[PDB]
Amino acid sequence: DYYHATKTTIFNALLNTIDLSQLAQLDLKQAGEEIRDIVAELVAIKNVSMSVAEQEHLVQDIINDVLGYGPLEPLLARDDIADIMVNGAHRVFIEVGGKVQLTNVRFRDNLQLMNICQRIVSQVGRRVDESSPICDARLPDGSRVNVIAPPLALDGPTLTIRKFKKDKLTMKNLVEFASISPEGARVLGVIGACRCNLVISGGTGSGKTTLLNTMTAFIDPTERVVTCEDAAELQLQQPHVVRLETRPPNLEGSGAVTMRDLVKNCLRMRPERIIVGEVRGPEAFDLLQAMNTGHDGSMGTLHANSPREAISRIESMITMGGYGLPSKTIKEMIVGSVDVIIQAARLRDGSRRITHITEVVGLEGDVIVTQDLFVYEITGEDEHGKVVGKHRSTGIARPRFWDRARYYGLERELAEALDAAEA
Amino acid sequence: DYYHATKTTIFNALLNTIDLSQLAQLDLKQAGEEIRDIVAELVAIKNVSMSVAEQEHLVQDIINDVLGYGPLEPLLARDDIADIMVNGAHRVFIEVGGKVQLTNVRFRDNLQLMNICQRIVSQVGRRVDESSPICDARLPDGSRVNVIAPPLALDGPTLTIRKFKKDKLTMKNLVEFASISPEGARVLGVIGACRCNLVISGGTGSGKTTLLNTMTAFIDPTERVVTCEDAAELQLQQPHVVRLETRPPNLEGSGAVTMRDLVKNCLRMRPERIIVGEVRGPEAFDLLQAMNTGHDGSMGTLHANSPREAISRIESMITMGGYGLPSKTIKEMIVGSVDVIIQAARLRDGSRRITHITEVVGLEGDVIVTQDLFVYEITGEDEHGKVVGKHRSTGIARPRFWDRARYYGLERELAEALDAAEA
Amino acid sequence: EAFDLLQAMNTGHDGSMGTLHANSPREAISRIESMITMGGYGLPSKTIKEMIVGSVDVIIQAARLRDGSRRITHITEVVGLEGDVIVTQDLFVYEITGEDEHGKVVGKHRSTGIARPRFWDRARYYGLERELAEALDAAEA
Repeated sequence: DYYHATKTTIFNALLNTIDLSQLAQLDLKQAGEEIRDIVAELVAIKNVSMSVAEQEHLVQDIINDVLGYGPLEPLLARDDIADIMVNGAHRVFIEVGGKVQLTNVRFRDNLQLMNICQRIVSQVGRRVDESSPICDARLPDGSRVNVIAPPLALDGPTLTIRKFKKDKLTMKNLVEFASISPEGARVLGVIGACRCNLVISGGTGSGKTTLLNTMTAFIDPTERVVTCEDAAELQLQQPHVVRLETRPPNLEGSGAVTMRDLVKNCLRMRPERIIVGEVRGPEAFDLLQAMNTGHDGSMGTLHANSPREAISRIESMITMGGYGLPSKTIKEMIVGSVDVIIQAARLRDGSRRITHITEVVGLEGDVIVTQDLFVYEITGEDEHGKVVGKHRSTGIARPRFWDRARYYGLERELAEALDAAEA
Repeated sequence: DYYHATKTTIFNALLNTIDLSQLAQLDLKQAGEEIRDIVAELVAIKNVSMSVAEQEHLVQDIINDVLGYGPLEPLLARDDIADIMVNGAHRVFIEVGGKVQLTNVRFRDNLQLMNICQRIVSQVGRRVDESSPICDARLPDGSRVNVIAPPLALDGPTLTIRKFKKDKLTMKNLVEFASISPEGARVLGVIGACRCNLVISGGTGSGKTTLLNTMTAFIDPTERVVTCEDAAELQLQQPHVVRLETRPPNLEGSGAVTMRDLVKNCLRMRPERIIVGEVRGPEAFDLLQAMNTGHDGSMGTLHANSPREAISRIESMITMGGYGLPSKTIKEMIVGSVDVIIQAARLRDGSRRITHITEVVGLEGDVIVTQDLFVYEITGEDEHGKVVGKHRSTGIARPRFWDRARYYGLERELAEALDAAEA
Repeated sequence: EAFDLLQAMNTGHDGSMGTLHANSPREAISRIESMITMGGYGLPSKTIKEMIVGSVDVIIQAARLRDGSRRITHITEVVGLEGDVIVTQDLFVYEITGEDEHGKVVGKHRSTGIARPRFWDRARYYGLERELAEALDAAEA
């Protein structure tokens, strides 16, 4: 009841005594203590229906106005809310238990919201205003903030926040959700630990990224990484990561940095796992060379259905590269670099499965000989509209990289998994 | 633990006495005197546990605050620090002889790191900002620096400085290091002493310049040599040498001396060999003229992965020159000029080898013909983790440049080396 | 922007929409391919068709009659990619019978009589399947 008018009076009185114009003076603690005392004194000096509880509340609200986020502080705190969505200064929604709901926490007006947004984003050296009404940011708490201003958004400043995620889609989620076998899971774990290159290919909707992220989660932390993504989608877990991104054409048809330049520049910064987001232009070439010159453990993605189609696509990309190499040298390079070409595909039942786990055995004539470590053999389709199969093995005694797995000190696990898969 | 707090206090005292807002006053020497004087006065009046050495360190820290590099200096001053990696404002890693770790040295604000990067690239007339967000450079002291800007790097600026090191390899030592087999060593000695227009290609981190120095160590003394470099790296061991270097554009971007102009002028100094430090632009054109109009022995290095890409890149550069030459003319010119291409590269396991020793044979329509004498054919990898190969020989009975070998009477030794290698 | 929109049709935002300028659903799909190629991402010409076959699930065509009136004409779907061409299974259509004594065009809204449309499986989730079956049956009668 008496919160609004009393808070307005406190704001006016404190501004008269010690306003924000004293910035750089009455440091955060100093201003907090002084404002608390001034509000306590004004509650009696001026008629204030705010009792002791309302007195502490007014002190807290003054702290918020001068310093804090105000109405978002509660929701930003609560642990049952993962995502917060503010549509104009009036309506705020929250994702509780995997579903959106409305809770009335209004802002004083649009100016307040458009100031809170800047105070939020600038915490990591950004700023959003009427000369750049878009903003996105990532924070130390694993969160991600996205802000749009009133020049575009009609309703009013629109904010979206996704707070900490901790249970990233680790392998066990893939396993138990009927998309990969256990022994295959251990084989993948070893393929990732042994810094053996890999390339991921999946039909439309196969979800290349999710898989690539699950794989990156394997790298040993001591290995410096450089992820040259197209849009900031990968969410790595290591301490040593280094992000990047491209830039599209400007209004004058210039000022663009295509991913080729980024992949070229990543060579300098002494990396040890040049991860990529997607391979469409000639960048393939550069990436492959990076795989060969002593960066054992890179990754990547591309669009193709069956692994052999993936190899053909890579060769087509390089040919589009405009370098004119013979059709044999390119194949030799691919056979020398790539070590596993995982697969991912979406089946008619709407699920998502890892159909193949293919290697690159070698070069023979004009055919790059490959062998498979696992495959997805369907058995039938159920009444509920599903497609069900099984992950079949091939009892292979030794892959091409067995020596490497012997080196990095995880030799047994590979054979244990491959042999026990027959169980 | 008094270092940080005392330093903050002394910085505040200096700012109150002489603040950075007084720019254009208290200049280089005036500052070097007044800052030290105020520091001594504060240390005398203001009890600081810092000693005379610590007092000098604090004085230098304030000097850095004024016009310095930021906290990089205490790192750079060391010798065990072989690499400095920034990755944003909040982290600085280092490698110390085989191991790598994090350090408890940090920056204050992305403004500090960004300004330090802009300054250190202004040392060699380079500027990195929101218009050209990428900058690679080599500082005069010898070490290499790379920097990426906020628009791409999502974590603010990212900067890497690689410690300088010296190789000075020799052809008699390369054989022990297993780079080139002794038969190859004799063949290359003949190829270098016989004034053969060659081009030493190389891939990322391959280490061309060492090879180029090792090769030029074969030149006969009296020959008047002329280089054209950008960093003053080489170390020629001949009495009659003339050295050179380009002068990048001034702060206003005017009066620049591009390697092209250096070459076009070296054409008039009566040189016998025009060595070049590297090939980046249309200067190749001029160099090719030097390769053709009676300056036999000109060398040079360009960044290419395999010879049949190096040729295409040379053609692309010449076309980019904007001369309007039809492509076929460019191919004719290259076929006429170049004589040998030595493609060196770094294999996966980190070693350095010489993979190709090729000779341009001629032109047949729209395809250039090459007759690789050697190829470092990969055989396998040992159990200890290092690859294994062998320098196979195609064993051409008489290479193209045989005539030259005759004119200098060295042909017999080349024939012996071929016979040994042919088997 | 069509490409980006297709991403939304793909990465679990099922329910996107859009509007574009065309006359014949095949012409509409050709226009979409042209738009995606405009971006210059370098995609081949078959992957674009794969993307458009895996993304879209209805292509409604509405038109203006020659006479000066508007009618809804096609409720075509997308069935798949057979080789290098896209296929359709137009559910409903509107056929121009002729003219009246005044001159206005006349016609009938007809259902080709397909039994289980492609999106039927999806409609199974939301318990609409019975309603769709009933409507198609009444049309077929």
